[PDB]
Amino acid sequence: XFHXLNLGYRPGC
Amino acid sequence: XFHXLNLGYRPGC
Amino acid sequence: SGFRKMAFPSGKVEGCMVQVTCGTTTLNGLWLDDVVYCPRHVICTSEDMLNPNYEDLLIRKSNHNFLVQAGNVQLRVIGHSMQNCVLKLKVDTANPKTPKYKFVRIQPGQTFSVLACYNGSPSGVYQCAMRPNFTIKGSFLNGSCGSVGFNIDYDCVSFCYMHHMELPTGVHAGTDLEGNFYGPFVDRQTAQAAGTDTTITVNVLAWLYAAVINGDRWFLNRFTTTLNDFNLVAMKYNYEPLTQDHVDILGPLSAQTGIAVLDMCASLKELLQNGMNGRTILGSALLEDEFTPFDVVRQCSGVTFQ
Amino acid sequence: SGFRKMAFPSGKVEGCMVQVTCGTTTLNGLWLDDVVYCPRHVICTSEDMLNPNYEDLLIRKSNHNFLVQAGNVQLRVIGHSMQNCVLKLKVDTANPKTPKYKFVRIQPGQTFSVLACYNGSPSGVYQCAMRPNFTIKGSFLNGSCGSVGFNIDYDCVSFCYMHHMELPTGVHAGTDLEGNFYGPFVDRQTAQAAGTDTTITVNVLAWLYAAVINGDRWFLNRFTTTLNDFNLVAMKYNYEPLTQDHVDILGPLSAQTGIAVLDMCASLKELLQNGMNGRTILGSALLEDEFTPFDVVRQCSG
Repeated sequence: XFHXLNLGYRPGC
Repeated sequence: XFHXLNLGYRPGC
Repeated sequence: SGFRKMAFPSGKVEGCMVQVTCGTTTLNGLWLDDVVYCPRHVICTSEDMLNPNYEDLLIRKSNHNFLVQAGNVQLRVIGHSMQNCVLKLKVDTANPKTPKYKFVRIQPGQTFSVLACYNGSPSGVYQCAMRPNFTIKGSFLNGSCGSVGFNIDYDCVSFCYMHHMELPTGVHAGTDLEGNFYGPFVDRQTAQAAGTDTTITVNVLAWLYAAVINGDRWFLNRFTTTLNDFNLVAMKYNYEPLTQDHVDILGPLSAQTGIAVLDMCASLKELLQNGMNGRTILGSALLEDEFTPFDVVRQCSGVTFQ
Repeated sequence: SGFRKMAFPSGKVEGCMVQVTCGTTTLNGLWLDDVVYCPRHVICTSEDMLNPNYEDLLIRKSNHNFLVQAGNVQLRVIGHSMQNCVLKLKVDTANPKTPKYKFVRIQPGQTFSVLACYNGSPSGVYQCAMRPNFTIKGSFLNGSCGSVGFNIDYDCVSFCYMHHMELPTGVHAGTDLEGNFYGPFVDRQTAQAAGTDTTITVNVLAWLYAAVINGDRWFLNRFTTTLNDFNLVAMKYNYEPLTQDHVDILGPLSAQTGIAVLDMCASLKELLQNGMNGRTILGSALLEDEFTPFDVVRQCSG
């Protein structure tokens, strides 16, 4: 997901 | 040899 | 001698990196003249990302909602607009370190340097390629959004990539500096995945020329294949078809080494069919495809920048 | 995610690069404050290189024999001295782009960025390691002398390498910024060769931790080893001994991954004995030894 802290990026999707 | 163009550097020595 | 994955000197780009904050979201921006460029999702909360109407969301923002920091100095935002998936923030001060620059949308197979940044601060530099499936095999942590990819010719920086996202396989997707994504990706929180990738044949051939230039010739064989015969074998190993245009592009390296492009194709064919048999090429046990013919010539000839 | 051979941003160093000419010899120099640093063989002709007495050769030079160019501006040399194998040229202008810096002599196994230059102009940046045999696997053409290697911590540039020469095998040798060679090499035209090299064990372990951090576990196993037993196997594959200091250094990566250092050693041991069997680790078909534990922590964390 997005590489901007609280926008929900999760390694592996 | 030396990486300075008149000083006789030859690839492979 | 020696042949290394090599990046462009990053100084010209370092002087352009800033931090952009909107509400609770912070990422990197690129400050050129009196404009700061950054991924438009800076204006979003997690809720917004499910189905963002960016036009609607941006209209709800004022200039003062954007905090832009260069070093330890706050730049005054005096305008804002959106261009595709990038936000442009007009600031009241032109960046005095602005290099000569252009924005260019690259083709798959082209390489570029990435200056990875966090909180507007440059962290590292590495060399990447735009993969045939329009992703890049980068190295990016959360916070890296707005880091850019670039090439340099003499004194001119060609910006070609702004980082936006990571895909489930750990590869990366982003836009050109005018905010158009490479590939089919979108800046919305919805299921997305990298397509099947292929190997960049012309680049492998270029790297084999690099190997010869550096004295590594064990893989050479002079049973000159045809383009058609080669592409038959390429298809089988998930290599991109080689065109006459690629052959032309390999011209200079061919002339420098005196090895016909179709002879190098014969060598690659054999390598694909038999493997490397415990041997290495330029210290690598795998065929490398992230050097372009241009990269090879630049590194082997000592081209410099102003 | 992702894992790349990664260099420090080179801007702080680019602002220090100059061209130094004496007679017919031109190479790169490093301009910090009011001093320019460069390989002392700048003062030599090919005749001189056979058996140079640099003290004797330098005494025959004046300040005005040295032409220093920054961009397209000539800096006035107002003093000169030799320190080991580096020449120091005092110039009448302090470099306004001088970063915070120090000079440090590194140990084998430590990595650094190289800014390759020609005629005082940056060509490219890449990452390398000081090999156990005190060479580096660089990329340098004739003219690259005086290019430097460095690390950056916050805003401080630690310069650790100045480039002097290439050996028959195509690897590279040079000095620290105080002109002391890494390894037994000398700045004289005489037969020299790289010694047999070894693999930097602590770094391979670090890179295996990088692999785990990035989600790959295929090479792990249920076994442990002792340091002694591990080093017995290491010796056999031409790996450097792993010390308790190395084990301590790997502490943070161990804690982060929950894999005991000696457990990762058991995995490496198995990898050495059985090979990778056509599998890859972080896109590599060989065990990589040019990432330090610090490099891994810097790139994988933050």
